[PDB]
Amino acid sequence: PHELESQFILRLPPEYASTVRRAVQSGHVNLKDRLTIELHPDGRHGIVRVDRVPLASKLVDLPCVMESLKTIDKKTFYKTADICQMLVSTEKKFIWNHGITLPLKNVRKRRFRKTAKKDVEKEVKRLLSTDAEAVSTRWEIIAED
Amino acid sequence: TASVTSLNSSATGRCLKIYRTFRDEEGKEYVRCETVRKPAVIDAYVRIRTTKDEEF
Repeated sequence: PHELESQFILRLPPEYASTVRRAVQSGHVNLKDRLTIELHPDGRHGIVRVDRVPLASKLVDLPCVMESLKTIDKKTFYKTADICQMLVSTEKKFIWNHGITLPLKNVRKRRFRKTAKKDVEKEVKRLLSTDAEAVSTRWEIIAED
Repeated sequence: TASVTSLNSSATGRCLKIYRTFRDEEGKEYVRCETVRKPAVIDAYVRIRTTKDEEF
């Protein structure tokens, strides 16, 4: 079978980004030893090791949706993957408010309609399970107390 | 955060409290009263309960 490739964006500190960029544009397999990525079983935490120097990483959710588009003639572009995650290196914390491009900054707060937005279902399921487990259930919409 | 209108705990300004009777190991009959301070989720839960009553 075929499994859709999973592309994400890696953001590095600027000096380490310059060293990684120079090693990528060089093209040797020396970069392979220099750059490693360890993703922790949290799923939202990691180390990126540049030249064997550990950096602390967080996999965050991006507010917009990006799409990688490949081409052979630079006139027709074929969509290859959807990017929604970024492993910035240096829950609410795992959500990124800004977008990658310069015009998209504070997009989630300002350029996003709140009608579309709004975990709730999981809490409802837990409440239903507790009610099923219980013998007698008493409910009242309340006031200030 | 960009200034936005802050909604009250629902139109009624009413929270949801649920009592639950259970039997512990050996012999016991403890009752746990739990209050939902979340306005939306609480409204959805009340709607689900009324819907379930009609499912009879």
